[PDB]
Amino acid sequence: AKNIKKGPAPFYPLEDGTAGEQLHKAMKRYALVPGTIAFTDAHIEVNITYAEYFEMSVRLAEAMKRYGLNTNHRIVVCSENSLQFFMPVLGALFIGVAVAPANDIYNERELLNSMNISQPTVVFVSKKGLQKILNVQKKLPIIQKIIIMDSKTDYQGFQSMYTFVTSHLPPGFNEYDFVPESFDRDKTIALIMNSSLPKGVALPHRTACVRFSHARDPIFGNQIIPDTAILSVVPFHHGFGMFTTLGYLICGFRVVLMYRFEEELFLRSLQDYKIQSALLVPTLFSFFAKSTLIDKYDLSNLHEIASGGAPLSKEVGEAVAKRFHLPGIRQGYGLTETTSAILITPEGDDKPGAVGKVVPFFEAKVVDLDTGKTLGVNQRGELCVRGPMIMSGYVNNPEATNALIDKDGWLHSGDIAYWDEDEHFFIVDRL
Ligand SMILES: Nc1ncnc2c1ncn2[C@@H]1O[C@H](COP(=O)(O)OC(=O)[C@H]2CSC(c3nc4ccc(N5CCCCCC5)cc4s3)=N2)[C@@H](O)[C@H]1O
Repeated sequence: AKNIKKGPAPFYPLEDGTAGEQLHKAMKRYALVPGTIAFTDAHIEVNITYAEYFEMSVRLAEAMKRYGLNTNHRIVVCSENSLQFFMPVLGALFIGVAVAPANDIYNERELLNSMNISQPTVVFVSKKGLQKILNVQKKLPIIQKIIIMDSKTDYQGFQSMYTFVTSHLPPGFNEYDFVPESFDRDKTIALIMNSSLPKGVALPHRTACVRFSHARDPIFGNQIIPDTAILSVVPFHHGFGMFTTLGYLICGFRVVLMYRFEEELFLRSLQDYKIQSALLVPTLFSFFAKSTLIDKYDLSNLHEIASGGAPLSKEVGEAVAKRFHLPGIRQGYGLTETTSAILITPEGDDKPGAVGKVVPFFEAKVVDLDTGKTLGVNQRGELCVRGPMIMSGYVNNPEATNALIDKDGWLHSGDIAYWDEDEHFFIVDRL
């Protein structure tokens, strides 16, 4: 067991209750401080506060409950990153309805394939995705109700979130008396995510509650510090964006988003919103390695730049760190089947080329590619991980599940890795 790498102790113990209960508890607390910003849209410059966000999510929860949705139902949220995206997401977590994020700009075909797995009864969609959802509905009439996200009034005959809510709230509904549903966090699916044809990945509420431990951890996440703002350019419909944003909400952070990358807008949003931490996909890292405009901006509040979800070379990492006058790069590794990152750069413990260390509650090992036997330091082999954020299985695909997770609960990542003397993990790119 000398060669099984173990995750440290979480700074805070893992709270009880569902992921909806934990999100509801914390967002209510932030709702009660007027003017606490939850999301800022850098394109349209509008802020929405925790009070606005909490109340509309609670209203959506109760409206979905009075409509008839329960743990036997799934919704789809199909929308690019927006101020509205997490309203139906939170509302459905509050009542144990599973949420299937759909890749907003997917062509009709991949939308159909994602949604054929997830079998949603109600679809929330932004205006520019409506016609595709309509076409998917022709082939999957289990879709019985379509709700427009970025409207206040009805749009093209369909209810908005706001008119849908007032259609089903009881008289005298009180947003601050509402109690989120209580249920078995291990068996109630919180999210159905699309795999890297893609499979549906069922994630129980428990895996998000573990993520929330990491999110608030001073070592493996962000210190809950007032007036902390994040600038994230990560799609909400994949696991990297989904569970960093849910964690930032748990921490009461200001989540500044852009859904169309622009060099000047991004750098000016870093400066004007006094971003402390910036969240990029690795191909935008490759971009800012080439940028020669960073020195024009006041990035003194910038404490970290973070990457995940795809290979990042050590050289690109160091090049970006230099461009932004930072000691290094914060990084994380995970799979959709893993909920979120299970290898994370601890704060200030950064090492170039490394993806980080095993997170609290998890264990990781490297196994020989021919045998399966546990290798020691620096030996290269397959990365295997085990912990409470592993998915419960692929949706209606038990064989693909078992190919990936053996009877003892190790997940075979299909990646080549090694850990070093200080226990940092490196992912070896096959080519
Ligand atoms: N870091 C890294 N290097 C190289 N290859 C990597 C990689 N991460 C993933 N991969 C490759 O991607 C596939 C799996 O693809 P996927 O689409 O199934 O999913 C993901 O990559 C996705 C699931 S969640 C996730 C990450 N989640 C988080 C969460 C938090 C963080 N941070 C930021 C870092 C610093 C603060 C701590 C929190 C990061 C990430 S990433 N990615 C896999 O096979 C591998 O090949």
